[PDB]
Amino acid sequence: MNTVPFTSAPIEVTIGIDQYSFNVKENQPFHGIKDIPIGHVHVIHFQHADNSSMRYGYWFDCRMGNFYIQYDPKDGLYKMMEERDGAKFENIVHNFKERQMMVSYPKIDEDDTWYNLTEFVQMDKIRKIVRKDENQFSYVDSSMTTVQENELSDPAHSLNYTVINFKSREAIRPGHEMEDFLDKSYYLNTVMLQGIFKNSSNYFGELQFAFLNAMFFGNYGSSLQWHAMIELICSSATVPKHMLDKLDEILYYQIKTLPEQYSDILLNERVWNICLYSSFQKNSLHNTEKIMENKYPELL
Amino acid sequence: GAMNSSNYAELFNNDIKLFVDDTNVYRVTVHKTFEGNVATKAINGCIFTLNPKTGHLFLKIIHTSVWAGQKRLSQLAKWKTAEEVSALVRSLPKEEQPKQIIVTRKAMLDPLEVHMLDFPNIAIRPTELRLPFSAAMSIDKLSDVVMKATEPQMVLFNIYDDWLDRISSYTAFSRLTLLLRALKTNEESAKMILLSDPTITIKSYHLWPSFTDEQWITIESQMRDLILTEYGRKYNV
Ligand SMILES: CCC[C@H](C)N(C)S(=O)(=O)c1ncn(C)c1Cl
Repeated sequence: MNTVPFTSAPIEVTIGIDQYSFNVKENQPFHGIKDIPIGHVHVIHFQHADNSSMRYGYWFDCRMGNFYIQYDPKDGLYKMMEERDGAKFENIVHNFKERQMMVSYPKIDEDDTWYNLTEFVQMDKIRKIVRKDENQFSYVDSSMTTVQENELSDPAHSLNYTVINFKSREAIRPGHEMEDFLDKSYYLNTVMLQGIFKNSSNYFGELQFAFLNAMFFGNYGSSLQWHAMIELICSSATVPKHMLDKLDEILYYQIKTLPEQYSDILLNERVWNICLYSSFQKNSLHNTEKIMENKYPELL
Repeated sequence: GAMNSSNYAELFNNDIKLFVDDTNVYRVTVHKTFEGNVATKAINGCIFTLNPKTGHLFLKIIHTSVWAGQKRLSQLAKWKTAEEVSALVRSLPKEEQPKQIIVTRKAMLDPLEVHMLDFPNIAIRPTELRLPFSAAMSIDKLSDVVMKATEPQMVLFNIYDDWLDRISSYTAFSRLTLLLRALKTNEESAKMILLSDPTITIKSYHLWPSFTDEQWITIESQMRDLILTEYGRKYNV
């Protein structure tokens, strides 16, 4: 079990750790988060009590280093940092636990939610979507735009998601205009899966990462990306059976985990009704369609 | 964005454009089968492509053979339309190519956008006008070439005859739309109006009779009356 210690908590902030969150008061004696499950990526995220504008956070994998949080009073935010002195780190963390100034990652033993939301997400891929190679963790916030959004402005602070565009020469083979636009199998299987992603796990990993950034940060370009990657599968007549079955599981847990009140901005009516009721795969997402209809019947 | 009353005169500026109407691409007669069920029998159609500034109508005749063994023909028709338009844009040199194509039905936007990806600098636009181009098959010489075709064919027509010799393209487009609106609302009355007087002939190279200016004003008046009336006759007013 790993730990992300905090130097202190100088400003009042709602701190999130994966799907959990807790309020820390200004200068409350908070020294971070323990018992973080090894083997998964994690995200620790922040919303200041003073400025609910800009949720922000850090994706990290505790196997990649010892990481801590330290508030920066100049830049005005909780910053993740790496401690290279492993001995110094263990020592500090041991002390903080002794004084019990750390919250415990509150994982219920029945609960596979986080595994199921991050099954295919890998830090190495996160770090290529979020380019900042001096660090082993990745900063995202609400306002970051995607490489695709910049085509339609600072390239350093972008989300370099894979550009999907259904009305593009990459999506459409000369000679199969109608065929490729109505059945996107070529674009999914040849261009994207075989060509760019290499395999369905990397595709699902980006899809899952896009959703989580949309959910935790209200990142609009991420939500667009999540929906694009869903729609590309649902609009392909030819999809490996294992991908469909796993897609259904992936989306099920995303829909299950979405806050009830946020469904109106994070869920594209057109994409979902098309995917559940018009697309080739309208009959192939049984779990997703059942949870959607019982939880968000309004949208449909 | 969309073409409407407010940007109406853009049609007559010096940026070459085309209006594309697909309403006569896929045409069927509906009949009863021996077993008493219903079947369709396709008949030849056309893509009504009009340069609204000069008058040229690049009529691409859609022979029934293009539908043989195809499913979802109303959807294919939009893509066939797009494919034929794209082919015209490609055959043309860059300077002669249209800067914009306006489709008369929004269902053509995606098919044409997709077929025109090779031409990202050609704007594809819808319109909010209810243009009467579906009545182009009520022009006898156009209907005739379409029904007689035995193979795919493209025939170039001037839908303004020689009018631009005397009137502007704004005025010629208005005359055309009035004539087509009339023909669409009551083709019989409309055609009687146009051909009542034997002495006024349709030149062999023309589509409409050789009306003088004064005769066009009477004609245009009568077509208005027709359209106003048919509108009464319809709503009882
Ligand atoms: C998109 C339109 C392309 C054609 C080739 N034009 C340039 S035209 O419609 O003005 C035209 N001008 C003269 N002709 C005989 C034609 Cl036809």
